[PDB]
Amino acid sequence: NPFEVLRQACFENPGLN
Amino acid sequence: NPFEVLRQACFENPGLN
Amino acid sequence: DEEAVRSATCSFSVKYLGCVEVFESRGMQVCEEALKVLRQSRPVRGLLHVSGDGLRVVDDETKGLIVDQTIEKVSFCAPDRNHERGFSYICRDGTTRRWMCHGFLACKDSGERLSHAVGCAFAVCLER
Amino acid sequence: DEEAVRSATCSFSVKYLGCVEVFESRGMQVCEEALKVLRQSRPVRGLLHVSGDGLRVVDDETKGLIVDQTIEKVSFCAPDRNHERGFSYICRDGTTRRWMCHGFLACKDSGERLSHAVGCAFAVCLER
Repeated sequence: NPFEVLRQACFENPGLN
Repeated sequence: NPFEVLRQACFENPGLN
Repeated sequence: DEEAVRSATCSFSVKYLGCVEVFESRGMQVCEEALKVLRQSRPVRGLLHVSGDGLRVVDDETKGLIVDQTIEKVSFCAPDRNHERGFSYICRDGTTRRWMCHGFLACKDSGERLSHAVGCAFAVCLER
Repeated sequence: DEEAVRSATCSFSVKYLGCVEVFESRGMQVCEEALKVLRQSRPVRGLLHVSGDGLRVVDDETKGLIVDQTIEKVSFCAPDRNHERGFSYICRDGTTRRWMCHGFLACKDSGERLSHAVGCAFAVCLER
């Protein structure tokens, strides 16, 4: 299919208080 | 707080087969 | 537009962005992520015909039928919440056993108008 | 950047976009939807200081402290997956009992660099 497109750092704080 | 920003059609097909 | 879909006189000028595999059969975020992939990939200008018989896209320049989608295999459609003229639908491609999202930019209308017309096509096809 | 956060020499030139209430304490989509609201609202240029003592934003033009956020009340931080210089964090505002997302555009760095430094501040604060 020439119209088909083929498919090709955040932090939680453990000290939240 | 002058830096605060205040907060201000899709279809499923029942005949999917 | 409902009578136009029933009568097969409903068509929208569109840029067809192509399609990309997705892993859910419905959802606006699913469609918007697919549209992002499509946009990061030259859109083909054409006419999107909406009827109980299918969603057909005909290329303006070649007059060829480049999308011919039966309504029964379309699961979901939605306007793009982040771009007023964006529209997409998800369908089942039975030959490859995949869910595919097909993306559009409406040239002259809101994406909501296209979605409502395709929702009408869902209703008409089921009625029939 | 880890030693810089520990030593209180870690700062990034930013445009501060403001903050907006959110209803979840974590999540990249949550942050990105908040950033969209912030962007649809003039950003203030300043310096974001990242240390175990807090996230402090100082306005370039007035040299005033416009954000002074304790680390203990920051729940989550993330780069914007759709804009390379975008960054935000979610925090608990205890006085109004709300979750708030604070948004940034990094002037000279990736949003990932800012997020990693704030993640370091999480670790340092807990260590201490």
